[PDB]
Amino acid sequence: GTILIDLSPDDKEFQSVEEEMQSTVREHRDGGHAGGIFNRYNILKIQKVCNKKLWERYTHRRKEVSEENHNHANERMLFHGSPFVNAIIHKGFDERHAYIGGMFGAGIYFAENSSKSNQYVYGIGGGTGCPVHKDRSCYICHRQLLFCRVTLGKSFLQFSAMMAHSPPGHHSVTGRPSVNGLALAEYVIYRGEQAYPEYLITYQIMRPE
Ligand SMILES: CC(C)Oc1ccc(-c2nc3ccccc3c(=O)[nH]2)cc1
Ligand SMILES: [Zn+2]
Repeated sequence: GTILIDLSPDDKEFQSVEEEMQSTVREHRDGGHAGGIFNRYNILKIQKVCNKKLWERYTHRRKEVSEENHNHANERMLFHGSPFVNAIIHKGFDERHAYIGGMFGAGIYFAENSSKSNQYVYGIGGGTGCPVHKDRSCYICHRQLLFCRVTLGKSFLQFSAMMAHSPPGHHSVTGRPSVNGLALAEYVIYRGEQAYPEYLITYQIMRPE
């Protein structure tokens, strides 16, 4: 029951999502190995993901978390990159979309930095890059990221150089960077119902001039 609605580039909603995508690019400690070498994107399309059942699944869980946390869902908008983007938008997040080997355990991982999520669009470590050219830094092939509504609730703070259950008494984990002063936070949820894939963003990475 998913439909995708194209946003016009003239729409304020398109512009605000594009700005979050572009403004949260950073350099990565791998020199571009996983996600490619780029400072910005060419945004090709932004689509709203509409699914009544998945939205109601999300809001139901959000209310449960809010009620366990002094009426505070602690809702964020965060990026997610995955080879399973097309499954996620149709069936929702679940255990199959977890990063089993993630540093905060087997859960579903999200980033404040769009460029962090870009490292996972072709798999863990960028896999073998794009299917057409086998290039993790492909400037031709179209990539997709999700910009997701995520319920964190009470989040367990992990200081770090950067499914399972949430730590007891918590609804998520926050990976705070403790080495790279430019990195933004990363977050992990352990219930697929705590995220909704609100925007599907189609883009290319751009070769630096
Ligand atoms: C089958 C593999 C690719 O499952 C994964 C799917 C998504 C991710 C993923 N991990 C992240 C870790 C930190 C910050 C962001 C992400 C992310 O966007 N996706 C990891 C594994
Ligand atoms: Zn390619």
